[PDB]
Amino acid sequence: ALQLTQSPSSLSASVGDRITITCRASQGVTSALAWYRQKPGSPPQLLIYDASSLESGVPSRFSGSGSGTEFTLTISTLRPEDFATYYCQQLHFYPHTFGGGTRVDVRRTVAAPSVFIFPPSDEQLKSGTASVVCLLNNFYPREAKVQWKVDNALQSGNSQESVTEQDSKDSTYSLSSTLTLSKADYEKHKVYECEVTHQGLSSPVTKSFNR
Amino acid sequence: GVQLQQSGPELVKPGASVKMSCKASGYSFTDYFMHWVKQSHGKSLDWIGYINCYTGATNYSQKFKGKATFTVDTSSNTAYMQFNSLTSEDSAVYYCARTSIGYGSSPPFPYWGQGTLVTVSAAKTTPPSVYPLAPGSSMVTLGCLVKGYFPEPVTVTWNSGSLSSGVHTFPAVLQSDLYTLSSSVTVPSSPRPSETVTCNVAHPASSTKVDKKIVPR
Amino acid sequence: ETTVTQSPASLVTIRCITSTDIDDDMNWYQQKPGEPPRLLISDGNTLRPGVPSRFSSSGYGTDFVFTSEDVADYYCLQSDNLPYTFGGGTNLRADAAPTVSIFPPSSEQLTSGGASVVCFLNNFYPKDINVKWKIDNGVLNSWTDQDSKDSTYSMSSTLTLTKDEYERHNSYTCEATHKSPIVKSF
Amino acid sequence: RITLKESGPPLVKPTQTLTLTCSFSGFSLSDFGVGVGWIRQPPGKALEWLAIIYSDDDKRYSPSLNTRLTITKDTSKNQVVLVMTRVSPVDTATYFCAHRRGPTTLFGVPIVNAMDVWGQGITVTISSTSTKGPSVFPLAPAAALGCLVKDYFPEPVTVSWNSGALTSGVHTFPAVLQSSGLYSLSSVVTVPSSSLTCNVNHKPSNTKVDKRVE
Repeated sequence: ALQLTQSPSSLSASVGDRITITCRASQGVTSALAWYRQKPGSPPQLLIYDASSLESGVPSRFSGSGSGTEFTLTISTLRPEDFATYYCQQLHFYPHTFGGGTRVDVRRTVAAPSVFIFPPSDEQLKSGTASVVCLLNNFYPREAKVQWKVDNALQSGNSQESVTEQDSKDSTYSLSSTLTLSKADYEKHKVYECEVTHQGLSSPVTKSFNR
Repeated sequence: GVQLQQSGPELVKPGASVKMSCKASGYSFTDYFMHWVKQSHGKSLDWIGYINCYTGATNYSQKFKGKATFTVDTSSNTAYMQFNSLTSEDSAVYYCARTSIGYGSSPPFPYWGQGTLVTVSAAKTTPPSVYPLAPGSSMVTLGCLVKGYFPEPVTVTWNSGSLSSGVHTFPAVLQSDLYTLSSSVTVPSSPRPSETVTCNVAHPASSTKVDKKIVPR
Repeated sequence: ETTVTQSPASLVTIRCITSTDIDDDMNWYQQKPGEPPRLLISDGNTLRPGVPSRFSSSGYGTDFVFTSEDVADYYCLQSDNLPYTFGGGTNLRADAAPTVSIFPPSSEQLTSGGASVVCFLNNFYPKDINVKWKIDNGVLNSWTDQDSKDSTYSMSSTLTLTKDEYERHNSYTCEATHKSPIVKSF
Repeated sequence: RITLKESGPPLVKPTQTLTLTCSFSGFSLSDFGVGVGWIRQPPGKALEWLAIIYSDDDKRYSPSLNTRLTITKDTSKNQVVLVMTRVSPVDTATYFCAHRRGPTTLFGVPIVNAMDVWGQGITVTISSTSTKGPSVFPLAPAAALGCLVKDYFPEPVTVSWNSGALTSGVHTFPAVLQSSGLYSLSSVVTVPSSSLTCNVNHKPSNTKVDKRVE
């Protein structure tokens, strides 16, 4: 099937800046392309249709060019509200495939995360299940990973994590990981660690505790 | 390569019921819809309805309703069609066509099946009488006369498919509930009588399959 | 309904007007003898990939158009609403003389009390041809579809007589009158 | 001004069938070349085109759901119904139904490349799991601490601190779907080490809990 690969997928920018988004299609699409700007909670919004034509009531900082197998969405001066995700849709063939999306956040100086390890509280163990949550607070970029270790035993597949929305002021991020293990398995081992790897860290930091 | 394999020929008496299949291959069976088209001897093209192939949901034409009943089998990627209360107007060629992706249950029909012939009548199935046609004492034409058989169809080849050029197999004709067909074959006047020439006629209806060597008179 | 009407029904440009208005939902199928139809065009003139450019499906609304290996019946198909309806369709060189051949009854047939005299008139053109069974009703004629190679026609006449009926006559002929009648007997 | 609104069951169990309706005003399917399509969007995922129907009753479905989706229109009631059969947990997401402009006509002849008007989007969760309140465990130790709203269903779940008095430093992350088929989120708060209660509330299960963290 046809594919619409947007490039880049994620980028850093500043207010009143200049950015460019590309949409490459594996097959010709004449000028049947559109761009949407979506921001959490609210549905996507049409910016440019017919590849070049600018939608009604839409700002001017939004420009659209390209034709054939590659188009580009250009933002002259990046306003605040413009910080969100953008998609591109082709309507030449069916299905009217959408793009993968492009994340446009706020560019800010590197910021190493603050790791906080939380052991499984009792009361919970009184139900057979133990939860070990780790917290990375206010860091940048959004790119960062957590690695759990139980007595130097790299865990894998038994840990879920979530990330917050860039703070309207801090313009930073925070990740919440959770190592779920059966009380039984928990009891046995003793050294629980949470090694976090992030750009803003000359070396990986590790927070640990003992049962 | 996509391929719709339709069951062989059938023959039922008016009021009798017949069920035919349509096996698919080379594609995802449950992603499309299968329709069933009818084509009278005259060469028309009626719509009977369609089937979901996945959920089994179905839709017919107010004309064939009650008479046609679509069925599907996911485990064998096979589509079925049940015909009841058959009259002489049902005697036609029934097809099964698959839809295109994205269109849903509506056409076009990118692929069709072999096509199943159906003959409805009280006439008794009779095997054919194959007679050799040798010239009556650079090119020599020979042939075979397949007379008195019922019902259609009949497969006639020469030298087991070897001879394919200069071969003319004519449409069968009715002689009051009984067909008669002929086939000729032009070959240079040397591989005969020198070399052997035979016609292979088969009547599935009666499981008859006879070969006839065309010898000089 | 949506009565679809094809025109002509024999004779390139084909026509198909429908009882009801619709999108360009009108497919086109080519059907050669002995096989199922072939998809040529879909809704809104979209040539099925792998089909000659010589095909096009102009038209919209109710009046649609369609413009030696193209000898077959072409059918229109409305993809609008149920019931999906087709049309009456429509089947699609230098004159050639028929190569007549006369064949006496077979020993096997005569033994069954029957006796048929065949007469093959192959590769001729046009199809318009007259056969005359002259001895010294009871005949059958069958015409083959136009050859998809040399575009010629062919037919076989089968005179059926009784064993005795055949034995009381020693001269059978089948003259072929086609665009002096070609005579052939035994 | 054109308006669109998705309506239908907010929850559905696997295998069952989902029926979403698109109520709209500001145009009619009687309008030429006008269509109404559907776009799905899984949690934290990209947009996926589902289907689209036009005034002329034309319909096109995503090759993936070509046999599970059925789009119908009610020109009169100004609605566009979409039916998805055999739903599974992979179908839980927000469904938007947008409107597509029509081709410029000339006496009724076309002489469109986008979905100008969208809907509000309706959130649907495909799961067999039953409603149940969440358990609240403390995340005891600047300094950090918080609560772990455990094993609950279904979303959402509001979480505040000290009856609202707290905000600065609070981070209530979005829930995650566990293997159990239940949810679990953590709400943290970073405060002065020298400075050393989460107001959790689960509407459906009427489970309201104000636990303390020591």
